[PDB]
Amino acid sequence: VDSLRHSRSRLNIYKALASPSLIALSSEDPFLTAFQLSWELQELSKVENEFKAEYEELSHQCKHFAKDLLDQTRSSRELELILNFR
Amino acid sequence: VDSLRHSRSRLNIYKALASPSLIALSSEDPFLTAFQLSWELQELSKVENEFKAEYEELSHQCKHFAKDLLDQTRSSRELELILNFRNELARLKLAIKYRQKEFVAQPNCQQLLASRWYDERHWAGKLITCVFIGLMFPLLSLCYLVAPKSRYGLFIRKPFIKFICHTASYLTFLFLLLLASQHIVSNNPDRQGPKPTTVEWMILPWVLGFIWTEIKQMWDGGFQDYIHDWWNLMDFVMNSLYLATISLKIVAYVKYSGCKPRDTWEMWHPTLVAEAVFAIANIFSSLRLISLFTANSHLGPLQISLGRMLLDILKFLFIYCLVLLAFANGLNQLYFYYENSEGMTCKGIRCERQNNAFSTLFETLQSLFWSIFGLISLYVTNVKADHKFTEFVGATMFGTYNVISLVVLLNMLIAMMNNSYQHIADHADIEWKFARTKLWMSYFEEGGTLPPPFNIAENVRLNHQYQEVLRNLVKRYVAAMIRDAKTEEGLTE
Amino acid sequence: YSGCKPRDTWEMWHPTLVAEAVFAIANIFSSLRLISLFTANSHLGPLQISLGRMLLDILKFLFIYCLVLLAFANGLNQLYFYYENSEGMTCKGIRCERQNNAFSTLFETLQSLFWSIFGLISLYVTNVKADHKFTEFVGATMFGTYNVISLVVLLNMLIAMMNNSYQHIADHADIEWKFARTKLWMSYFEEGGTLPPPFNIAENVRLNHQYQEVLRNLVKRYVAAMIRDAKTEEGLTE
Ligand SMILES: CCCCCC(=O)OC[C@H](COP(=O)(O)O)OC(=O)CCCCC
Ligand SMILES: CCCCCC(=O)OC[C@H](COP(=O)(O)O)OC(=O)CCCCC
Ligand SMILES: O=C1CN(c2cn[nH]c(=O)c2Cl)CCN1CC1CCC(F)(F)CC1
Ligand SMILES: O=C1CN(c2cn[nH]c(=O)c2Cl)CCN1CC1CCC(F)(F)CC1
Ligand SMILES: [Ca+2]
Repeated sequence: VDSLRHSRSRLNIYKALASPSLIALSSEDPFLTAFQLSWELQELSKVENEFKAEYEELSHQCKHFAKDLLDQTRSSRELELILNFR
Repeated sequence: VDSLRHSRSRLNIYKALASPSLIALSSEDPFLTAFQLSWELQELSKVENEFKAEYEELSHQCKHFAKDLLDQTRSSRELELILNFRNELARLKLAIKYRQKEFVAQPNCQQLLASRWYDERHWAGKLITCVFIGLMFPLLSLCYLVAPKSRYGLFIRKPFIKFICHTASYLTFLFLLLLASQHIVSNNPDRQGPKPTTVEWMILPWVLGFIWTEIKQMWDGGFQDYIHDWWNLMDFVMNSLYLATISLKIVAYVKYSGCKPRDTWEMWHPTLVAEAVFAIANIFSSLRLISLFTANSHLGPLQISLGRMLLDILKFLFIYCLVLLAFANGLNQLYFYYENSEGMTCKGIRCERQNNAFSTLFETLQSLFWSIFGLISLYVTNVKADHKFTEFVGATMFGTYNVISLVVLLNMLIAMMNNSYQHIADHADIEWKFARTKLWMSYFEEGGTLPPPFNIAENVRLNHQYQEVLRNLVKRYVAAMIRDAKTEEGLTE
Repeated sequence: YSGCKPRDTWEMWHPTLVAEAVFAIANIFSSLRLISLFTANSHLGPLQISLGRMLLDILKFLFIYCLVLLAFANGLNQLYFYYENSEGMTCKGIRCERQNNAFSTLFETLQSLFWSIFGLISLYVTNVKADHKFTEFVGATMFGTYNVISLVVLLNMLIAMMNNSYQHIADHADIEWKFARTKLWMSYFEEGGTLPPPFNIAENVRLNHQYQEVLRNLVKRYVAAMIRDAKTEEGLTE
């Protein structure tokens, strides 16, 4: 009954979820909740084809957040534990 | 009495008028007073050709102001009221008329257009559903034209279906055209102007329908706003050929009729020119498929970008033609004394054994043109006698022409288009969307509603609410950009 | 079938012939898969990938060119098909020592138009036994127009397209090459293949316990070190 409002609300919510601060505060596994959001946004940027640029950019920032979160390690065994966990 | 002062005063006044703040304060309809100023400045930048850059920039800022003023809406019905105010979407048609590009490539407006277009998946489903309609369009069009009721009559009336039907009709046209040249339906060549064949009958309705559609369109336009689109020019020149073919074929029908061999016909026999003209018409008719691909999403932008690089090539073929003329005029002088033609079976370059190429001016032009693609063998520049000096100077000129026109001039064409592609590609989608929107709006009315084969107070209250909408938009804009974005600029001394 | 019959006197579609042809095409594809081996090198990898990326920038183009080719072939067939000569010639077509009868059939016309790109079609094709020296000119005109369009105006635009796209792609070259190489490596780390094709025929509560500590340390370091420390490095404003 309201296309514009619904679309904009969806975009606002998704931009709210994909912010490094909020992820770091309230989340269990940062790495997963980053991957999931990246994939969901990337695929969703196809069914909606007017706000494509925003969704692509959001996926990209999720990618870079995940990388930088990985980077902050200072121990080999730390890294191996992170990469092995299932 | 004072050119400098007058020109500068004009420029100052026009820059004063085209400022978002002043427009927002003292104006009745922001949207109009933006369009009008944009058009006036754009056209005025042509008669005055010293301050061109300023006028172009001013037109651009007017365009962007109009777009941003549109953007500040937060209600679907708000948007529809804005676009409808003046039988439907009149203001958007006005924007299309005023070449206002950025205003139309707005995501909200695009969603509105898409929703009114599809009117209710994946590529396999879309493929099967798409191909399905073509295998049944004729009876569907029949159902509309005989029983315009809500059983099948509305189904065609939906735009997307109308577009599918017209595409299917055009594909049928090309199929019949391509089938025209089959020896199964080409009973015999040796006949002066025989009666039209079966395929020659089935073509005629499509020609008539296309002619009528172009007549309607030119009646609407009248050589104004109609000729500008190069596709319409192509349609005109492409229709004229078919008309001439019909007339001349009738002439041949009534003058000559016999079973005389094809070989022993004199030049300018009407049937021959009829066939040639028909073939050229076939080429132009088939070549108009490219215009169908603006409706795709992967090819559209690319097609437009190829479209833009033609003033970057036509301004070049001219120089090349000039060089070609100079060199042909040269090489004719050296040779024309050696016109051999001593009982040869053929003559010219268009023969198995090339001979006598550099004899006439026309022949020399032909040789020079074909030399580009390396289809001219070298032993042309040779004479029956042994004057082994002119044979060398001729070869020297020929080589110089080849160097100039294939290593020094063409590479510069490449290095020109290459640089222009970055100037253009930056503005690709903003323009592709405008083209696609024009294509769509061509269908939204009850005007054509038929494939060419089967072609033969009231507003005081509106003003009352519209003004409130305008007040809200201008308030939001003034508060949200010209104030809020000012407090984001870098410091200074 | 089994006999000692001469190779020359075999009818078309003899099974051995199509067998040889299919085997040869299979040989081409089999040999062509070496390029995929070079992602494991360091000097060629990135280059191979970058060539890999420019295929949606060419396939979206061969389509347009094919459309133009179809239009022009459909044109040139109309003009000529009345002159199908075939009066006892030893061969026929363009694939012969003396080219003849090129613009007769639709398929033949398509062949001629395709080969014309590389300049392997001699000019005297557009000529007929009779002396109708008007159609012989219009045919040459169409042929020349096709050559101009498809070799001076359309191909250069392919060049100027890929050229611009290379800078869009090359910026992201190693970040992608490394991913491809890593996938190639991970294809081998398991005890799955372990043989060349010729010779082919509580437990986790403690882990969660330590993993959570690692996560806490990482997130603490990140929050302190970037979203705080890098905020105090931005330029001034009004
Ligand atoms: C690149 C020069 C090589 C010299 C070869 C040579 O001596 O032959 C003369 C050539 C032509 O070759 P011939 O006529 O066969 O002698 O003249 C040029 O094309 C000059 C190009 C002029 C370009 C501006
Ligand atoms: C560059 C024009 C030189 C003129 C040469 C000439 O008169 O010959 C006609 C040429 C073809 O040469 P002939 O058929 O041999 O006459 O027509 C074109 O190719 C036009 C290209 C059309 C390009 C859009
Ligand atoms: O463009 C013309 C011009 N016409 C003429 C007129 N005279 N001669 C012609 O060869 C042609 Cl094509 C009528 C047919 N279309 C195609 C339209 C419907 C199908 C499409 F959406 F793909 C592109 C627009
Ligand atoms: O890629 C194929 C697919 N195969 C088939 C299957 N069927 N037909 C074929 O021609 C081929 Cl090559 C099996 C062989 N490899 C090569 C692999 C090992 C060697 C390499 F690391 F270089 C690249 C990967
Ligand atoms: Ca038209």
